[PDB]
Formats: sequence, C-alpha cells, structure tokens
Amino acid sequence: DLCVANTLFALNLFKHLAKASPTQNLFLSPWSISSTMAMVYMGSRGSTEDQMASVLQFNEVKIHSSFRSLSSAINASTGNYLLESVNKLFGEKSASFREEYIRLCQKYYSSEPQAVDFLECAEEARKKINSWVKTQTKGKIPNLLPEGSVDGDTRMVLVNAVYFKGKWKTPFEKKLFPFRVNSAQRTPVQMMYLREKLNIGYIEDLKAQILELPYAGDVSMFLLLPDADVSTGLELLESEITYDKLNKWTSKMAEDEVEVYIPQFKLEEHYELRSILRSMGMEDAFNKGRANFSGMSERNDLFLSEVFHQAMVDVNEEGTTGRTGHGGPQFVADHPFLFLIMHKITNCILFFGRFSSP
Amino acid sequence: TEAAAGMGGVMTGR
Repeated sequence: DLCVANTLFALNLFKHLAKASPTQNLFLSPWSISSTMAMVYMGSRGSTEDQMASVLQFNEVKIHSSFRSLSSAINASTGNYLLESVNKLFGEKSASFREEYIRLCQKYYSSEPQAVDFLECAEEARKKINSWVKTQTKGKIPNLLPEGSVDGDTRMVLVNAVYFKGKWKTPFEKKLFPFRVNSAQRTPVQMMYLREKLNIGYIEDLKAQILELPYAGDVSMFLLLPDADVSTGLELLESEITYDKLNKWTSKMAEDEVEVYIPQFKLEEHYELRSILRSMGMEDAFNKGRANFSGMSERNDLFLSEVFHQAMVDVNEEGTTGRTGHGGPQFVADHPFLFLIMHKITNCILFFGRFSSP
Repeated sequence: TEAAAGMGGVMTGR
C-alpha cells in the first residue's frame, strides 16, 4: 500500500484530535496535512527530524519521491471529477534560505517558492496567502490563516490546498427524519435515499457496518456506522479503529442490493494543530529554543510556530422502480458515523470525518 | 460531494 504512512498518521491524528473534540462534527484532509508536514520535514534536522519522521509514520514502513508520485496520481486529469492538490512556499523576501531546500521542495512538491514581505507587511502577506488558497479551493477555504497567525518574525509559510468535486455514480433521491445525536437529543435532518448494488460489510472488531458509495471514477466514500454509549455511539469505533482493521475492508466486501439513507450535510471546520502534534510526539519542532530547521536555513534560526488546517465538505444528491420488499440490507445513517473519501488508485485517504450533529 | 482543505505551517524566526 503506497500510502500506508499517511493513513497511519491520519488515524493517529484523528484519535488525538478526538481527545480535544470527542463528540462534535470533525472534518479534515489527512492528505493535505501530510503534504505540508512532509515539506516541513524536508527542512528539519537532528532531534526535530527524528521526531517528525516518527510522528508522520515514515519509520513504520524515498519519502519525498513518494509524495511526488502520489501527488501526480492524485492530480491526474480524469473527466470523472475535479481533484487538485497544490503546494506553495511563501518566504520572507529578505531571508536567505538554503538553496538545496528551495530546489528540492520545488522538485518534489512543486511549491513554486514565492517571496513576500512578512518583515514589514505581514498582514498584507497573510491576505495574499489566504487569497491564493481561496483561489485554489474555488472559494471554499477563504481565510486559512487567522488574524495574528503571521507577524514580522514570520519567515516561511508552507501551504497545501486540496479541492475535490465529484458526482455520485448513482444519484440519490432527496427524500425530514430524526437523527439521534445522543441519548437525550434527536434533531431532524434531510435524508437522501438510494437503492442500488453496492459493497457492504460489517467489521466485527469495531461493531460497525461499512458501506462504499462510489463517485464516478476511482474515488469513493466509505461510511462506518456503529450498530454502546449514551453519547454519540462512536466511542468503541473511534478507540479501536486501526489501519489493519480498516484497510482489510476498504481495500472483503460483497456487493448486494442496499437501501441507503444518509443525511444531506455540509461541514466546515478549523483547527490549530500545534497542541495535537506535540501530544503525538512532535515536540522539538514547535520549541523555540530546541527546534532544528537547519535544512531550511543554515543559520538554524527557525522554529514552527503553529499549523493551521481548515476543511469543508458538502454532500448532496447529485449523480452522473416498483421495488417493494425489505428483506435485505439497510444502511440507515440516522445516528453518528465516520466517513472518509478514498483515492482508490493510490489508496490515500483524501478526507476523513465524523458526522454527529446536524 | 464538494470538498476542500488548506494547510499552512508557519515558520518563525528566533
């Protein structure tokens, strides 16, 4: 599996993030995170580097060349959907970075290193960066970097943007049904219904149903739906999920005629990941006194201040009679579930979330 | 499905 490190990191990040946010909606792009963090890693040395490789799961299994090939595959023109991943480096115009770093970051990440005036015009630089990300995401991520995230001491901002727009292989019918948020709350949601031949299974270890909903082309959504807590009902699934347990099923399913009910939903979440990444073991990178980014600058005068991630998803019915029985499988997502969008060719997780609260 | 994301790491001088 040529995207195993990324998936391992994704799951460990999700678990750590769930400590901070145990029940509310949660949405992120592990691919985007991993790409930016690999560019940061390329600059690290010493204990900073060793910790980053551990956290990003590079030691659990040519790193930069693997990112280059995976990105190429993710960016391949298809006709079936829109999918773009783009990296970018913004650097203080008066700073002198290591020539090998700028070269190799361009070579492996295609980051088109650009000078900006953080030293004197930080707020204009913030706006310029935000605007670039807005453009790459077709307006969907308009203000990645919040107020105060950049200042006169900022020297480099490393950025990834991802955008995906797909249509279901089979459209849904737009059908309100009660959604069970927790043992004390139900909220009405607009449901979408499909009856179709689909891959469906059950992961005993996680006590959850798994469904694959294909888009046109080689991208799918997988949904994981518990069938033991008075909260979201996800505690078991979230605590016990692992790469081995998930990958067996995404990459064991048999096709059947399934009646599917899922909510129409839209999420938009913003994270600041320093605390999470420190918790996962990436400590020295964020330590002003200890950080070693000599790969970026031989002066060894840099540290990682913060990591900002913003992700959104909008799920609806859009796709490219007489049946009356109900003997067979149902997948009725009227209570919280996990979901992920998988690039089937690379086996990379592009997006991963928890839908718990309409 | 429409989905998107951004990621920004900020390097700061010391």
